[PDB]
Formats: sequence, structure tokens, C-alpha cells
Amino acid sequence: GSASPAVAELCQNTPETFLEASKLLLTYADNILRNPNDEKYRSIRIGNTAFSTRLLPVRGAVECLFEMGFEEGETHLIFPKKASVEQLQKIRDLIAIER
Repeated sequence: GSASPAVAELCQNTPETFLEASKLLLTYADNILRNPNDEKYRSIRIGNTAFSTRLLPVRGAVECLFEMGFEEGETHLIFPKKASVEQLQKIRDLIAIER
């Protein structure tokens, strides 16, 4: 939680919103951790229903993805092939312990 600036920001949300955003964040991280060699899990379309309605408008949500290693592009958030999976897991854990 507080050990992460983005998670600390995410914590500044009501319970239901925090749980909803954090669940999706954990799903994105877990998909990559489950299959780190599948490019499908390394791209999140900004216009995606879940992303646009549960993360984009929530304080700290997208920032957590950036701390995980995602980078923002014109239409997608991308987790580079060079991005550290250890860092991804670190932020994943910091989010999980706050649910």
C-alpha cells in the first residue's frame, strides 16, 4: 500500500471503487505473470470497456499501471518486453495487501 505512491493515491477512494479498480489491476498483472511471452497481455486498449470505466476515471488507478511498468501510447498502455517482471510483481503485491 503506502509503500507505493500510486497505491497510496489509489487508497484515496471509497471501498467499492478501490476494490473494483484493484481487482482489474491485479488481473492485468497476473495475466502477464502467468504468460510473460504472450503479447496480448502486454497491451491494454485505452478505449476498452473495463479500463475506461473502472480505471481511467479513478484516482491512482492508471498510475499503478505505470509503476508496474506500463507505458502510455496513443491508443494503448504497453508493457515493454524489457520491463521488469519483478517490478510488476512488487506493485501487484502492494495493491493486494490493501484489499
